[PDB]
Amino acid sequence: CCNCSSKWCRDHSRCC
Repeated sequence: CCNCSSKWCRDHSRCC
């Protein structure tokens, strides 16, 4: 789950 606008997913995403 790579999200740039979403902060929630961002926490579990390195891409963003």
